[PDB]
Amino acid sequence: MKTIHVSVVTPDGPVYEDDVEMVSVKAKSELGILPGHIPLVAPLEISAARLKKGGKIAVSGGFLEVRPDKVTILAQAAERAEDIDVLRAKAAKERAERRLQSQQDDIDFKRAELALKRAMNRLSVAEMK
Amino acid sequence: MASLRDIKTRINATKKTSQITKAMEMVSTSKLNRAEQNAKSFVPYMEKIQEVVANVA
Amino acid sequence: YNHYVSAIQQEVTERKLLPLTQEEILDVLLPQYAESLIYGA
Repeated sequence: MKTIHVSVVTPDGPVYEDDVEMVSVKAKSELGILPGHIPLVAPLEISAARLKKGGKIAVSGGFLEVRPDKVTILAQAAERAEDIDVLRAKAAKERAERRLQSQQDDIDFKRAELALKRAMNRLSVAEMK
Repeated sequence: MASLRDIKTRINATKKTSQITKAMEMVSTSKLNRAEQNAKSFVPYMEKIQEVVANVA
Repeated sequence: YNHYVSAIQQEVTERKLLPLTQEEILDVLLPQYAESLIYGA
């Protein structure tokens, strides 16, 4: 059982990385990647990558870096997710507005731009002095 | 010339201003050393793009 | 935008992008190479 290190990185950082026996991803058109596969670059699909170690990753967009000793899965969005894809959307959901809910970001600065203009209200200098 | 209790109003005003200021400096210093965290976390993806974008002859 | 060198010292830049740096899938790298740059920016 020779192994091929497999990595999955996103714009938010590594997701899944460990040595397995094979990676099977669905390229646009299946492709089994086995240790010793030649250098090949191919665009993924919105599908899941099955990493088979004992036996049995959700990816949205991105390529495949196939190196004889390693497999890199670039993904715009990837979440260890079930068979179903209509989850990575679920995560793309519960994260969406829960990032908009970050008004606090805005609102503290308001309260700050507030204080800064209330200590300046007393015209912290009246004709100097 | 001028006041006294009008000179206190200015001090304290300035003080509470420095407070609010230095607050945010530290606060925005806390948001530099989280820029790496999402800067790092993007280091790999970039590497493994130009490595792909090696460019066919 | 503005770049970053060592804590607070910085400078404004124009790095450019949308020019000069299956098989032949550019339809997938063109996009994922802009999404990538606009982000890093």
